[PDB]
Amino acid sequence: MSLVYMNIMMAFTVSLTGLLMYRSHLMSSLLCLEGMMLSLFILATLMILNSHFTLASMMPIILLVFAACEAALGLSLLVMVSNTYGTDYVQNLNLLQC
Amino acid sequence: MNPIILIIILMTVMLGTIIVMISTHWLLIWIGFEMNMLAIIPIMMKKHNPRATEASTKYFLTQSTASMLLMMAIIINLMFSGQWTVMKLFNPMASMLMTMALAMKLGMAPFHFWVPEVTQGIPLSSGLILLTWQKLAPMSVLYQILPSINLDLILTLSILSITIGGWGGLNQTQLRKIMAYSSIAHMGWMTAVLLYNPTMTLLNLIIYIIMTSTMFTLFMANSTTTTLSLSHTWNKAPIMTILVLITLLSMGGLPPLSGFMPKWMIIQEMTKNDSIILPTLMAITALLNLYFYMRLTYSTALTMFPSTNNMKMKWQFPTTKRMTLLPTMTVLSTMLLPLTPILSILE
Amino acid sequence: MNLMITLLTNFTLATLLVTIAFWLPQLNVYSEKTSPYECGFDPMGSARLPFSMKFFLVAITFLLFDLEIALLLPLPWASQTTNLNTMLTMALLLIFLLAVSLAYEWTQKGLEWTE
Amino acid sequence: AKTLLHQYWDIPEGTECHRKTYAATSIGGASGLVVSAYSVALKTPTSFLEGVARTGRYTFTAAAIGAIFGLTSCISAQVREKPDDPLNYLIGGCAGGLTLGARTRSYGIGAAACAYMGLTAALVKMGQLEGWKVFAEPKV
Amino acid sequence: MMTYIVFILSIIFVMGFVGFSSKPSPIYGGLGLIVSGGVGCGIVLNFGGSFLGLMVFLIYLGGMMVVFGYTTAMATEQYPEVWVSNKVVLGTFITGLLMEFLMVYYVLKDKEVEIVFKFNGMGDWVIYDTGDSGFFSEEAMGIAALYSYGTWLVIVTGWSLLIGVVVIMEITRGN
Amino acid sequence: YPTKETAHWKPPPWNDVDPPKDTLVSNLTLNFGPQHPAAHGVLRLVMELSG
Amino acid sequence: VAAFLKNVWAKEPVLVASFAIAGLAVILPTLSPYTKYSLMINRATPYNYPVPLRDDGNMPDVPSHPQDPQGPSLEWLKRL
Amino acid sequence: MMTGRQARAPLQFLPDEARSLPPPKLTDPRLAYIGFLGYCSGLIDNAIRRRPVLSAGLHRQFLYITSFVFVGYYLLKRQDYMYAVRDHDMFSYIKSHPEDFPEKDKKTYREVFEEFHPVR
Amino acid sequence: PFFDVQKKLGVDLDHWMTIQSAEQPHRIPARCHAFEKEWIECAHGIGSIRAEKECKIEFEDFRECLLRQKTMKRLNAIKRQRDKLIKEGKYTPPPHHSGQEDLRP
Amino acid sequence: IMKDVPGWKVGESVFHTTRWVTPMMGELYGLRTGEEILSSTYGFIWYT
Amino acid sequence: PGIVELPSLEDLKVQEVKVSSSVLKAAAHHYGAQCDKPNKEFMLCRWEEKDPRRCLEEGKLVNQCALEFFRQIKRHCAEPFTEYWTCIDYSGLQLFRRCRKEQAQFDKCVLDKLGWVRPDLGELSKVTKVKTDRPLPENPYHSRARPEPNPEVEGDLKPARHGSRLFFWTM
Ligand SMILES: CCCCCCCCCCCCCCCCCC(=O)OC[C@H](COP(=O)(O)OCCN)OC(=O)CCCCCCCCCCCCCCCCC
Repeated sequence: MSLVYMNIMMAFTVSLTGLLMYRSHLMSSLLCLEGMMLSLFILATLMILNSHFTLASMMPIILLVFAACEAALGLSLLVMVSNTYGTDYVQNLNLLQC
Repeated sequence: MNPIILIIILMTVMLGTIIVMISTHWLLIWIGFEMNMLAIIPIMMKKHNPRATEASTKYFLTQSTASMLLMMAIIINLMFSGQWTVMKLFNPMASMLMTMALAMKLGMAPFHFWVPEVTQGIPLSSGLILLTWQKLAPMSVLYQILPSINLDLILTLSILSITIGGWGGLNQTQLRKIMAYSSIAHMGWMTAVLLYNPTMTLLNLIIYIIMTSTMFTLFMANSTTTTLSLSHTWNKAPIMTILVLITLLSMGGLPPLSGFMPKWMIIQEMTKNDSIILPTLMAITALLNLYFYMRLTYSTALTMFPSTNNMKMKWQFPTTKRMTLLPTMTVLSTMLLPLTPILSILE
Repeated sequence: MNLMITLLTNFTLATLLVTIAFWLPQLNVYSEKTSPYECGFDPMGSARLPFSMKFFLVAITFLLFDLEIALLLPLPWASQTTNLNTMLTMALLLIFLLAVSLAYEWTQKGLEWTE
Repeated sequence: AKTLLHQYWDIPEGTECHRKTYAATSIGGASGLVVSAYSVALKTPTSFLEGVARTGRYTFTAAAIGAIFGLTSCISAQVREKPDDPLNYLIGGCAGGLTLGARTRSYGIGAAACAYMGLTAALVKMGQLEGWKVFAEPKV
Repeated sequence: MMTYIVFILSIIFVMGFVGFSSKPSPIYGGLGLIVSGGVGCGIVLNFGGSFLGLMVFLIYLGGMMVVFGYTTAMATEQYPEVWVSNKVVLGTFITGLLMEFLMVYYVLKDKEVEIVFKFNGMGDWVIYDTGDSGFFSEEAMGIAALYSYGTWLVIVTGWSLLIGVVVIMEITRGN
Repeated sequence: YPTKETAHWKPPPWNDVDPPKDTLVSNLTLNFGPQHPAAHGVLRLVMELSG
Repeated sequence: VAAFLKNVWAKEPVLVASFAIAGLAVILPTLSPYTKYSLMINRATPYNYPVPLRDDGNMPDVPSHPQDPQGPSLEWLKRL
Repeated sequence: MMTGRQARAPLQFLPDEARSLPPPKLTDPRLAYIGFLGYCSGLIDNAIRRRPVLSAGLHRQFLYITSFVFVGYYLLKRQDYMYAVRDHDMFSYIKSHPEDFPEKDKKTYREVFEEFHPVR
Repeated sequence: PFFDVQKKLGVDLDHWMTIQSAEQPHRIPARCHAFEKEWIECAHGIGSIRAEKECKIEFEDFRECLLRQKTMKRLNAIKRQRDKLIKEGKYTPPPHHSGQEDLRP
Repeated sequence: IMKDVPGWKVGESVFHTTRWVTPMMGELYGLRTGEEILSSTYGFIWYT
Repeated sequence: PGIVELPSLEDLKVQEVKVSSSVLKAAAHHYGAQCDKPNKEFMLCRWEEKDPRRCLEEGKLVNQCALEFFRQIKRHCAEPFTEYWTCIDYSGLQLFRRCRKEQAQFDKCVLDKLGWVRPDLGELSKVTKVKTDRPLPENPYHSRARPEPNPEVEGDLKPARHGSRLFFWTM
């Protein structure tokens, strides 16, 4: 295939390794999640526009809609976490270890 | 919680599950997964304690990452196929990513870490809804794509989750963590047979759902969440101790009880294809599961642990709980073995 | 091609004025000129402290309503269809669902600020 | 991890001890790397040096297990002149278990590992002889 | 060189992705994702879908500004590691940039690379089409047909968004 | 089975509700000082705000 | 219900105006007869190419020339 | 297995062809066993609510038995239909493919040879 | 549990989107509509096993229409050989590939 | 160009059919200069 | 696979209608009304056999017909047509509605000189029928032979032989 596909999936893999290795900040992992959804959007619309699948042009709008819905859910859960503890550090979520 | 809002949220969860179950499109499958997850998040936050926030955050992160892998597999299949139909995948990379996404959604080892913590941090009813309802859409999608799953990957996941769940169930004194590790072992049991005969997987799904629903309803009715709290039931209602005794005996695959029927048919199906070492290993780890079930039933039924003084005050009041379908579900979870050829209706 | 030429022309017009605003005049820089300005007195703590926000719910629903209006923008092209009744019904139903969400937030005191 | 097993199994047994020793040491090294990586991921070491020391200790232990297992099995099949026999692999498994006991510095772990790894190595030779399938492809 | 315009835009795309996937600070992560969204809009605009690029740019800019407000409220500290202030962040940023430039040099020399798929060396102008689209734009007409064909999609999306508002309002309740 | 790692692991509470562990909320302390058009010439309002 | 309408117009007239406008927009395409003309105008817009059919012999309805009498004409679009 | 069989005719609990089969008797041992399961469930429903087990709520136990018998009757009809369609498909495939299923000619015991292993 | 409700009820919810050769707004054809039509009609009602055995030619040709691996492979071969010939000095490009030839229409 | 390369056949179609296919963008302007490349491929999108 | 086929450059040579797009747009309706038969024959064949290598002589014929129509236009009303296409060509979007006076002048001159009536609204979008002599292509898609379908299940449903036949269950 084309090398633009190489760079798009390579960006997806970068943001996947970013999400799966935490840096003691939940919001940065949320940003990595939005980066992964952006990469999925770009890849999908690239192939859809190249292969002239015209009816599938409505799809990435729906995908980005659900991306933002789950982002809003993540932000609300982060408000609850930051209202319990002092900060948003991911090491404070260790009560369920005993 | 407003009961109208709770009813709306529960119907939306069910709607997401059937949207996954009835659609012929990968994007609609993904939409159903997203709406199910985002509608079951607030059920786990019903009591508003920090443990519910921890459980909801960990569950949200795991299901989000699994959904991303699901979408990547879908997009790669679109690339190499040019279509969207829910059938086998036309790429091994997409098949492997879809299998790991559905394993992360099912809580299969080595993606099993979130399940005991999420199960512990949420109330008993939300845990029941999780462990029964949420474990149908990934099983349905796995039923759809069985021509394309790599046998080595799915068998590795199945035996790994069986061994890890059976080993981890030996070190728990809370009931919800015990139930989560038992759930991990049972998903290993079902998916070890999926590539051979998926009707066996459907039968195992139904029996496991019935059995764990009966046990969760028993724990809700007695209002016990730890084993030392479960040990007071002989001073409260001995019939409930008899019920938990027979259901724990059935849950270990002990004949002539109905819980032995799934494992028996799994061993029957997997030896038609000359695989003998694997069902023996699964049988021995099922013995480990039966061990921690035996420990629980020694705690609650076959001995009389010391009770307290206020148990008299609890004697004076009869229960008014809404034990919905408990006797029917107990009977189905215990004595369904002479009706074994009923399984052909799932063909 | 012309758009990148225009953007580059605007950018090197903007960065030319800043670069001649940093090297031209005479500088007298001390360890009092660049202190933070707190109306004449020394600040009591850092400026990187958590500045708590009361309108979090309105921001989350701003995300959701921004996506609702993102779904709504194909309407001038969608009015050029043949299945006009179904398009009209789905447009009306989407806008009605937006209004239902807004009204449910209004009746539940979600738009009111905390504290 | 598939081509390493195929690199080990294609040599006839009891023929060249050095190539079989190298192949089995490669299997042991791969096992040690994956075990050590899971260990440092799931259990955080105290510092960098402790992590690399633990990783190196694990892979050296498993590499020793593989090396002396392959050497012992090939030497036994060479001396006995009976290559397609699980007895050679039984002695190889017990020698590996003794090596694990020496690495852990305990005799009980050594004896238990001798017994169990000898049984598993003999069973592996039996499965290679009779074509037993663990991940058997579907037939019916 | 100008034939490789989408290649240069995708290299800026990956540069922003590895800039913000190092997780230095969510302000600078926001800047990096803004850069990535803008250049992704550029990429999909040379592929023809200007509407989709404008929507993804607008949506991500709104989301990034709201989350900037959030980290100025919630995710902030005394001395934010903006960049170069931490060892692991600078190390992983340099590692990602070096890996990306390494594979760009590799694909601009052999004109073919094999990472798990197989990627070609030329620009992506070759995979275009030589025909005309007439008097309409394909992407605009597809998202217009969302209303006349996708009634089920509209129903499930609107219901999911309404219950999403309900979900986020009954999450941040406190009791 | 208690071990060295499982030594500080307390059981969860009976109601599964923890005490709120109220850390200091760190109200921002602004200085509406004299060099301000709002303050009538000279007025040093030390002002503790929650945002 | 008249007292409630008077109260809500006295308190928040913007919501009353919005509800009236939305109700008007909902109920007017049901009762109006000009919508079919819009449907036919949208149908009669030639985006594609009108490819011709092979004359087997039994098709007297389809014309042979653009100026033939038979076929769908657009006189109503001129008059309206 | 039979997914492609129930692929062109979906979501039918019991097709038209199921009526060609004999229905189960009302004195089926399986149906009587399902009714007995319903009776046990009625006893447990009485027992867990601290009611007298054999006397309280006879209408409830009757409804339990009746509902169990009804649902079990339909489930048994489906099970018998599925076994019938399995056998019909198997025999049609055996008839259609005479090459892959040869007719084995059995030999009497005067022609065969079996090794004798003495016990002593 | 693929509880197919759409064929039982007679409604369609996502059937119009699932393939590239379905009905499009004013009949806009895709790039590989014909290849998808050929592969779909080759492998209808024969099952997946017979689909991958008896329609391999049609499916691989359709897949080459989709991603175009071999087309750019041949173009890469031609481009590389032309560059090596230009650098070595055994080839000169024709005038109609240089920038002007009084183009056809 | 292809005279020295062994195993080469000119005019080879990479598809298994004899059906006429739409000419790819690189199959038409593959040998022409970059001005025509920018004018044909990105020409309409870049045009003002 | 197969070596792709392509006609020689002598088969593609033709005299070209060398005019700007404003000349085509100005006289579009007269060209559509007068030259409908070779244009529609070419369109029918081009849509039918889906091949430009087999649709070359009809393109040649349509070029000759368009050139003949323009050569007829040049003989009689060259100056009103020149003014009309100039007034069309000044506009940026080539609007029809900015040159109704030249429309009337060109229409009157053409109608009085040759007798050509412009099509009405909605007439050039009509779908017509074309009578031609080419055979219908039996296989335009070059489809191979379709695979044999699976045999259909037939016969009455007998009861199951000896019941379930599952382990020890007699029914
Ligand atoms: C069917 C028509 C189409 C319907 C769908 C499309 C709707 C488009 C408009 C969307 C409006 C979204 C927001 C609605 C919020 C309603 C609830 C609310 O907030 O009411 C508050 C208001 C009284 O104000 P207060 O209590 O002070 O509010 C707190 C601070 N302002 O309470 C009020 O003022 C009373 C609100 C309820 C009564 C409104 C009556 C309007 C009647 C108009 C004439 C009849 C129109 C025909 C349809 C029947 C409508 C009921």
